[PDB]
Amino acid sequence: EHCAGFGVDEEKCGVLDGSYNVSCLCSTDAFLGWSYDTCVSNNRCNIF
Amino acid sequence: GTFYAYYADSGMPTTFLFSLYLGTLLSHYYVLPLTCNAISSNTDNETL
Ligand SMILES: *[C@@H]1O[C@H](CO)[C@@H](O[C@@H]2O[C@H](CO)[C@@H](O[C@@H]3O[C@H](CO[C@H]4O[C@H](CO)[C@@H](O)[C@H](O)[C@@H]4O)[C@@H](O)[C@H](O[C@H]4O[C@H](CO)[C@@H](O)[C@H](O)[C@@H]4O)[C@@H]3O)[C@H](O)[C@H]2NC(C)=O)[C@H](O)[C@H]1NC(C)=O
Ligand SMILES: *[C@@H]1O[C@H](CO)[C@@H](O)[C@H](O)[C@H]1NC(C)=O
Ligand SMILES: *[C@@H]1O[C@H](CO)[C@@H](O)[C@H](O)[C@H]1NC(C)=O
Repeated sequence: EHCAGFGVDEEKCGVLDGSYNVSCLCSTDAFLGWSYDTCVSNNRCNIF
Repeated sequence: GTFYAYYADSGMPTTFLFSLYLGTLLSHYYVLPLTCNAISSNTDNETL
């Protein structure tokens, strides 16, 4: 199975005075608990 | 992360139909309502 999902900072989902006309969504920086790094060593990408 | 389906149209013990890798946990199922002008006590006495 894959990751169920990144945790969302709920205080970044929606708008402050947002009424029922706007749909619920979160800004890209609201998704937390992830990271990245390069796979490159000696001009080759390492793969498992 | 793999779904498996077995069925039988004859006898009670089922036999393997197919398997399907999904990579995600299934969590809900639902039997869809069927709409019909027939299938009732006032028209044919049949039932789902
Ligand atoms: C993936 O699945 C999602 C749902 O989970 C789909 O998203 C929905 O897509 C539909 C169609 O694009 C959105 O429909 C809404 O229709 C309203 C008008 O409907 C009437 O009028 C049209 C003709 O104009 C008729 O065809 C229709 O039958 C009705 O009679 C619009 O008012 C909605 O507008 C949204 O934006 C405006 C601001 O621009 C707001 O004022 C509205 O309140 C509303 O937010 C909209 O067009 C539906 O809203 C979508 N839902 C979500 C949750 O996004 C994806 O289309 C689907 N994608 C694929 C590829 O399958
Ligand atoms: C949403 O509704 C409020 C109240 O009617 C209104 O002030 C606001 O301008 C609306 N916003 C949009 C995007 O329609
Ligand atoms: C369905 O069965 C009942 C009980 O025998 C009977 O009263 C009714 O008339 C039947 N309806 C039809 C469509 O045969």
